[PDB]
Amino acid sequence: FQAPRRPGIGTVGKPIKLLANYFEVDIPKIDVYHYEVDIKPDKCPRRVNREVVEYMVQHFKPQIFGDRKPVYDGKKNIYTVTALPIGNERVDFEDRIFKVSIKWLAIVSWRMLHEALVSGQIPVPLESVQALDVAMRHLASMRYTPVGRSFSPPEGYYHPLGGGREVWFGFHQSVRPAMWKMMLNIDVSATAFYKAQPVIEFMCEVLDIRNIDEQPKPLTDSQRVRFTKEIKGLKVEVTHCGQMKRKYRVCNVTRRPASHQTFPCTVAQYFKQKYNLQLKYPHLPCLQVGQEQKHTYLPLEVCNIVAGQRCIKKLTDNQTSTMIKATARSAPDRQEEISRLMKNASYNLDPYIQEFGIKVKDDMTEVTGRVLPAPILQYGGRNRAIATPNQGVWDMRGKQFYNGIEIKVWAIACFAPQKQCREEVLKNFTDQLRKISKDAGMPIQGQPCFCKYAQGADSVEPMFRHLKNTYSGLQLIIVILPGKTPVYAEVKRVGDTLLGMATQCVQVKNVVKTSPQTLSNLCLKINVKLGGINNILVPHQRSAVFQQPVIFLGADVTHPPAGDGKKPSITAVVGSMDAHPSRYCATVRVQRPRQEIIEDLSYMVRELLIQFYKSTRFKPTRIIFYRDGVPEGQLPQILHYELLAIRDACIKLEKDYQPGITYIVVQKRHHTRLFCADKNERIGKSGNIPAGTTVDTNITHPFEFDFYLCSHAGIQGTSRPSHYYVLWDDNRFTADELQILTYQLCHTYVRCTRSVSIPAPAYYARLVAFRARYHLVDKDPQALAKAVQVHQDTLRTMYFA
RNA sequence: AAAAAAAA
Repeated sequence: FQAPRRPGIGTVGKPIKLLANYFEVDIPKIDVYHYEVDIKPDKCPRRVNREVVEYMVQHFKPQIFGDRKPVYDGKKNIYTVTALPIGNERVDFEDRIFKVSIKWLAIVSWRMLHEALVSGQIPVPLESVQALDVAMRHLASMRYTPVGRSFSPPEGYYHPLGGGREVWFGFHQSVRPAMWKMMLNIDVSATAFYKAQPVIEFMCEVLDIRNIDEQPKPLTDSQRVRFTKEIKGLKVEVTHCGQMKRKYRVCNVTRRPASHQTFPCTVAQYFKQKYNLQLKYPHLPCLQVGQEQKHTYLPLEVCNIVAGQRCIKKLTDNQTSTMIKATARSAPDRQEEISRLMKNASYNLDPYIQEFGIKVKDDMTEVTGRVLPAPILQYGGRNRAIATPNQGVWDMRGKQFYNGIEIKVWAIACFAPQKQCREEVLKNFTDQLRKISKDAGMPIQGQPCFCKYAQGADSVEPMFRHLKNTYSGLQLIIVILPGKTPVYAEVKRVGDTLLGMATQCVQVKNVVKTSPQTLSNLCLKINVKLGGINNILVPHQRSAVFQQPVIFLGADVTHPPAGDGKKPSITAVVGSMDAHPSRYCATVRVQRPRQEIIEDLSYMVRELLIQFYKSTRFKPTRIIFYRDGVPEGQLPQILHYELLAIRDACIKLEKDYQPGITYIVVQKRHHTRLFCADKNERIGKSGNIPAGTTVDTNITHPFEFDFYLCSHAGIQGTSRPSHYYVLWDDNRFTADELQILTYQLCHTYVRCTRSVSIPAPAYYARLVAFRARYHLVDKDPQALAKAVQVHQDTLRTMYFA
């Protein structure tokens, strides 16, 4: 129903000196008057609203405004430093004619805000916070071009991104609060837009078919679907009508040529009879806009693209790679650019801020974090062979697994053409796999019992059925995939839903180019696919909460992309099954699209508790939850619903059963970066902060429990720390204890020998959600649950890893 | 789809 308060400040670690991109802001403790402005029609854009409001202010001055400069957010609200003498009642004033109206609702004040920030007891007034945020943005909004919360200047785009896409630089601004002061958040950001060239070469570029004169066919008849799905949803800028601005979204496009295009006389004939103009390319198709009764047509040769449109659809791998390469940069360059932008902004010579009386600083804020110690890991075999991570990475050479799994029966399915793998590469592959496995842990034995070529994506089920029927005690199958065929999806579906056998996939390139690191990683995957154990945390160095049985949970919600068909959203929950947290299970299921609530939480938690009891013979006393992917400003309703669902699930299983519950939400999509103050303590070529640095003061909320943590070693660009925010606490933990527990849980990932960003439950929930998304891809609410349900023989293993 | 990080 509420949130806890901070039980002190942690005092374990080694001090560090950092810098954060927060600039202080001062307030004058006055009273500001709140007004409401509404203009019809309601479909007018924000730029036009601002223009008409400014015109009314400037040229209807003596009637209303006397020597006063208001601030307008953009949609409905305006503010003024002094009371407007128009009156307290709803007084309305007055294409080329617009109508406005005035109100007086909710006069706000700032002394209460200052008192709340100086003494952490009462919550911060969102009305005052929004007033300051609106007053701190007016000149930038008026001058620059606003794209969401970005302020990209109109000078300099460059960096073509491939097919009809570009990258625009800018910055992002916010007035997030802090302790004793308000602070301004500045950060460099980049986005993607559409280049504004004529549509003929736009299509030529997107199809890479510039040499089309050699093949003047009316249509390709193979990529027309993708061309239509690309062009659809964009606004045109035809200028043949005299800057008429036919801003009609192109819903439908025909494919017949202008020669065969008939409507009550073709486009060429109508254009001739109207303007006496000849069309150079008649064999091209035509664009259709408006209603069918209107039948307004547009030939492709006299059309353009409007500048200033965002992209929502998916991208391509090479486009993503080149975007990352273009916008990578590094920490010193980022710091220099941030400082240059802040010094160039010159917020102290602005008429509006001068009128209100706000003052802003010039230098970055100083913070003092600390570095937590790293744990140690226990291996098995002939000798213990403990491992000590160094700079977030350790190695496995010379050590054996904790619990090996001998392999006796296995098969191999080839696929791919015989040219790239015929007889020689496979022998070396098998021999090196056997040697590496014998060196490390599981001793693969014998010769493969099956090795055949099965080209064709429709010949998977009969082959797997024959293998299962013929070879008793099958234990593993190896698959080789040529490219990006749907064979991967078909194999996953067949081996998880229908039959229930373990499978492993690998590329041809890594088979014709062997490598010890690749082979070791593949063995790491295979060992836990079969049901073994890789390593466990050393029991001596561990938290004090493990003295009694506990269970760790996690959750995630995945939403459909763009605005395509109403495919269902997917939610998932995972939980541990061992005293040392090394094994997990998943209970994915679907729900109504576009909703940020898990509805079946009670059933999921009841099932997980039943499985935990069946596997451990005990009953959990504490529960730890790690929710991921919560939009800001929608937390209290989510907390209420889930906290009630968890308690109901606990109640229904057994009467008078009530364990403790801890609720934690993680956030990785924000705009806070921490840089290193000294030049003698930069780790790596990119000069990032070391791994395991936490900050808890001077940039965090006054009377709530939260912190920052960076638990991975950056390798490219600049790092991005994660923000944790507890909501409900019932086990009365402590700050250092909880931070150490999270840091230790970051080390349990099983697919690599490196520490990672967010905990293993969060990764596992995301992975099972993505696997379910692959499961749903086939080529009806009743059949969706059956499609997502996985086989009983594989419900118990870690098939997602 | 050997694996982590970096941009939306």
